[PDB]
Amino acid sequence: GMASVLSAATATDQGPVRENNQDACLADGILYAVADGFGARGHHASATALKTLSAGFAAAPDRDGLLEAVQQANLRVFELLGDEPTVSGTTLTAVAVFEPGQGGPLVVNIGDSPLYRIRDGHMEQLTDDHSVAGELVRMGEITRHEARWHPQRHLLTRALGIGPHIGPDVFGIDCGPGDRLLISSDGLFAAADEALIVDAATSPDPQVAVRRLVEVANDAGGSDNTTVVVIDLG
Ligand SMILES: [Mg+2]
Ligand SMILES: [Mg+2]
Ligand SMILES: [Mg+2]
Ligand SMILES: [Mg+2]
Ligand SMILES: [Mg+2]
Ligand SMILES: [Mn+2]
Repeated sequence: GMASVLSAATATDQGPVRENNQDACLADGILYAVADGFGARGHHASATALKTLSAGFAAAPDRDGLLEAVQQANLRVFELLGDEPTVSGTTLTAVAVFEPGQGGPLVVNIGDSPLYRIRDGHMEQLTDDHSVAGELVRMGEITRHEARWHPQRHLLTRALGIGPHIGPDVFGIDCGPGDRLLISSDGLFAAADEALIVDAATSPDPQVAVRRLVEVANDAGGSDNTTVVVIDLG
């Protein structure tokens, strides 16, 4: 029979507008993550977060170890960037594809880099966004689609590396053999037609999928960095 992860792929794209690629991604064993940095030192924030995350998970690869690794990533970024004259930080969305004996697949997320499940041709967002617009979705006041065009969607309500304390969301991922998971920065949904995003995201070869996802975002104007991690489950 089949492994729980069949294959995975990643892509990151600065796009034609931004002066830096302040996104970062990670694909290492059963650990997958995206971090979208912001601010003058946002690239430092996201890269440092993932380096720390990776090391902490490797030292303790279970649910509690993952959550401690996220705390350590927060602390390390805040120690390095907290004395700057303006605020820089990062989002973080991490997936660990644990076996059932370790509680099954888990997502830990802070900010607005979503996790999606792709099943039977449908793409749905599993995480809530910690942004002004995302909170209105969490309040049942606007839809995810409306949140996409909300004029305050760019304003985060939770972020890593901006203070000594963080409260990420933590939850199991309802998924199984045949599903595809996608972690993305918000650049993917900045502008493009949702149908074309789903077309790209359902490409059979995950290496093709990640390339096509970046291209869809770019073709639509590439106003932000776009980073995607695709994981095919067995
Ligand atoms: Mg960014
Ligand atoms: Mg639909
Ligand atoms: Mg956003
Ligand atoms: Mg953003
Ligand atoms: Mg955006
Ligand atoms: Mn972004």
